[PDB]
Amino acid sequence: LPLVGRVAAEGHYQVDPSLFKPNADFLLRVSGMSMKDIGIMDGDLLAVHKTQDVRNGQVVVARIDDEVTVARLKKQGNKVELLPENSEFKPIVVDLRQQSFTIEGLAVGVIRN
Amino acid sequence: LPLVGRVAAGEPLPAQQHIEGHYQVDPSLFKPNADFLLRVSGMSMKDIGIMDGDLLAVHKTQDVRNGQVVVARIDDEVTVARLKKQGNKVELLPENSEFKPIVVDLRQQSFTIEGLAVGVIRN
Amino acid sequence: AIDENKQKALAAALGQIEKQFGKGSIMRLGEDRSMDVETISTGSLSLDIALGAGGLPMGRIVEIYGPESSGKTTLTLQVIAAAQREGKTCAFIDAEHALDPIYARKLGVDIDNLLCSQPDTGEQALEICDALARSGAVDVIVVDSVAALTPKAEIEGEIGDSHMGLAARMMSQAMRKLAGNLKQSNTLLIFINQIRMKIGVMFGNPETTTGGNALKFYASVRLDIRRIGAVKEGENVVGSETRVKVVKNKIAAPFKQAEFQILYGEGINFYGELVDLGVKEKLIEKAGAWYSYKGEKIGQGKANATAWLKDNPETAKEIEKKVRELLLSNPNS
Amino acid sequence: AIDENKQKALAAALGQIEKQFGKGSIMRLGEDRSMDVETISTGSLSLDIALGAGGLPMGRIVEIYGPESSGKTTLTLQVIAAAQREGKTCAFIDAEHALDPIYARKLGVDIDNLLCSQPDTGEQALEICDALARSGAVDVIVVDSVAALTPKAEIEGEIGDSHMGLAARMMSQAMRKLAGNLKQSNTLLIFINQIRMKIGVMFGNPETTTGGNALKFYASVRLDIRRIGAVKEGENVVGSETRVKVVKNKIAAPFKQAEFQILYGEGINFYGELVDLGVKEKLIEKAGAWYSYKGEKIGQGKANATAWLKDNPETAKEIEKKVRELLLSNPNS
DNA sequence: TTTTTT
Ligand SMILES: Nc1ncnc2c1ncn2[C@@H]1O[C@H](COP(=O)(O)OP(=O)(O)OP(O)(O)=S)[C@@H](O)[C@H]1O
Ligand SMILES: Nc1ncnc2c1ncn2[C@@H]1O[C@H](COP(=O)(O)OP(=O)(O)OP(O)(O)=S)[C@@H](O)[C@H]1O
Ligand SMILES: [Mg+2]
Ligand SMILES: [Mg+2]
Repeated sequence: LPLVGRVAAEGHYQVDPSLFKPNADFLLRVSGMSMKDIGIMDGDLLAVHKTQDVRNGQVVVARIDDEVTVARLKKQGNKVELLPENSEFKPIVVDLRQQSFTIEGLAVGVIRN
Repeated sequence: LPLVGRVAAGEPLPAQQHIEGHYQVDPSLFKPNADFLLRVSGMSMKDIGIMDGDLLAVHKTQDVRNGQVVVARIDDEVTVARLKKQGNKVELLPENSEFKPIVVDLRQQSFTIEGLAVGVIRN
Repeated sequence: AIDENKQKALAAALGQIEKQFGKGSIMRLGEDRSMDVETISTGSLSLDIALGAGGLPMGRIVEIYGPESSGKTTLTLQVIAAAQREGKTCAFIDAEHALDPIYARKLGVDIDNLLCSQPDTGEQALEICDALARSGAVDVIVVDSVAALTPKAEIEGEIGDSHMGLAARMMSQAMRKLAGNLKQSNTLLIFINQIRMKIGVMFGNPETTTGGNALKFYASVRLDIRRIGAVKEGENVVGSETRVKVVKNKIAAPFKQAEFQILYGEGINFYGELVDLGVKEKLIEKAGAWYSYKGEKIGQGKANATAWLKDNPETAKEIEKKVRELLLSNPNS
Repeated sequence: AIDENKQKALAAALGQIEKQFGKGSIMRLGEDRSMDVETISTGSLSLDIALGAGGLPMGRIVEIYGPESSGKTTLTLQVIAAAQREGKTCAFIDAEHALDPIYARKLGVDIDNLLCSQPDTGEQALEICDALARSGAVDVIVVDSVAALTPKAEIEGEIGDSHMGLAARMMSQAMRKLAGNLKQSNTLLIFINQIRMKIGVMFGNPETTTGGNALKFYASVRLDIRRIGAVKEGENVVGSETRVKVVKNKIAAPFKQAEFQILYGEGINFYGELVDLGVKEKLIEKAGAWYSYKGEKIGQGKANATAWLKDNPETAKEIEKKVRELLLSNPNS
């Protein structure tokens, strides 16, 4: 499973893709401390399944204006909330009329070294 | 890396070496190399990211120091917590405000360290 | 219409089975008096309370195991003595060749009426137990240290020869041949087990027991007896503080544990357990170390209370009756 | 009525077992003279008193262990010499390859009548022990340093290879095969053991004996022998003060301890035991540093009093007869 | 099934 950079929250790791549902496609290092309430910590690898269509409630890996992030998706018309899991942080409101918002895949597992 | 039972993240529970399955994870990814996996059951260790239901990778050792996160067994009941040894008393501190440290009277109770926590894998 | 035909067919099948296999072959469970559980004393009131039913069941298989000098043989000889005090016949298959008749006599065992056998092989031991069970004239048989039940091939073999699971296979065959015989004869078989360490266990307790897995499945009650302290008379260790944990129970709730004292040359301290349980049931007032019964200060400390109780048998009998009435989960008839 | 039927069935069962397995296969414990415990001197009067029965039980298993240079080999050689003084035959399975015939002869052992063997593997040592036991001509066997009882696979293998508890399996199989032979043959087997550290123990005394848990369960008597100080003739260290704690006893009360002096070139200082045990029983008056006997001031200082005891055999005979009468709790004759 | 090792 390939590692292709970090996440605003290098090597091939011998991890079975089938362990995740849906199957993980690639792993991302985590840089940040905002995903802590649901167990995603700084430095871990989060698993992503390459897809384009998701619904509300899932924790998703989004790309907002070429910047990568992970948060819980809440879609309401042309307004998206990438809710974080932390008291010290504030949610990132994507006004879906001026910013390009691309779903990259689903967070399906975490791995700590 | 085999899964060989559950470990209590809270009040210790009796656990047995039942090999539920073998997971395709490179043991070398953890330092030191993980020896087995345990299904976490509880939320006393969630502050560091060890949540209920995830697999704590454990490296089988018998010697650990203070401040490490270890998998201990008191009177045939296993638990995971941060160790603090002072003579004939032991403290398995959790990582949670809602939980209290578990004192082991090391004069009446059998206490055996069963490894060291070296990482977490969640499905 | 249909239910009448079903009842007729069921009655015909029942009569056919009784004709083929005997009168007691098949019958309704609620009218089968042979399946009732009859319990026998363990020589320890706390252990009787822990077992739930009031002692070890009759006609079953019971395992007792623990580390070295934990009190397995002494507890067993107390059971045998309690059995003989009611007129029952008991047998001891000493496979360790480590039975002391004088010490057995000191515990209350009538040596002149105890059948003792020192078998050469495990097959001979298990066959002796089988014959004693089939006789129906022996109520309790104990087998010392099923870790000493060495197969005939292993005895005839050489040291370092590999007999992979031969003892386990022999133990399984013996349990298969003995369960029904013991049930039929209403005979209690107590297997004493030794503790070994299992290698390669990565998690949990490495302590296993000898004899394979068949004894685990076929034993109705399994006891883990351990030495948890020393009863010292200042500088002389005069007894052992022993804890027995009921790891398996088929006749009551499991995992209850008991604590008592084994005094060398006297056996289980019945009066100490009695005083402790009377205190537990608010029948003996314990102000610090002061024990009193109905206001009358019986003494100070466990030893003094035990001595006073021994000097006053009537209060001992009264407190024992009360404790048996209250704390027993499954009071025997 | 039913009692007579029970007695008849019991008699039939005893007849069946007796015909099947042998004359002495099963019989009541009271009339089994083969189960009587008969003991031999250990070379130390204090140790005989501490053991309770007056010595080490024949036909049983004894494990003696302690730290380095604590006197285990010297103690077992003294036992061998005491046995040989009674016409018995003894064997020394020297597994450590560290036996000195000159020192053994110095301690009183008749070297010409000691069957000394130096096994190449642990299996060879245990097969020799089994052959000696089955022969019936050897009354004492001493297996030196069961830590040196290395399995054959460990010998053929290379250093650094892991043999996960192979010697434990070998020792368990040996004890299984050997307990019955030793009991039938009336042979005392003394296993000398070493002491190793327990890695990562939490509570207390991380001491462990080599060879596994089988010897703990099977040894009738277990001794912890330690050196506690030196005995000096001025500034020359001429002996060692040794304390033996009976950690496990199956023939008498355990946990009693004894203290003696091992003099280099003489072994156990018997007369020092005699003096101390006479003082303990008021047979010898002790006024400060002066010892007197029946008014006669016999000396000052322990060494000079024991030298007196050397000088006159008569009073030594008197006092040893008396102390053996008053302190030996289980006299045979 | 069988057994600890420092
Ligand atoms: N003849 C005896 N006189 C007095 N105390 C004894 C005697 N024999 C054993 N004991 C002690 O009584 C207690 C009960 O132990 P036992 O039941 O005899 O041994 P065990 O529990 O069967 O374990 P094993 O099989 O000997 S390793 C122990 O503390 C023994 O040391
Ligand atoms: N040939 C000898 N002459 C005199 N003293 C000796 C001799 N060999 C050993 N000793 C000492 O006598 C005491 C008894 O020790 P040993 O007889 O060697 O038995 P041990 O205590 O088991 O020592 P081991 O077997 O070598 S670990 C010790 O203090 C030895 O140093
Ligand atoms: Mg026993
Ligand atoms: Mg030696």
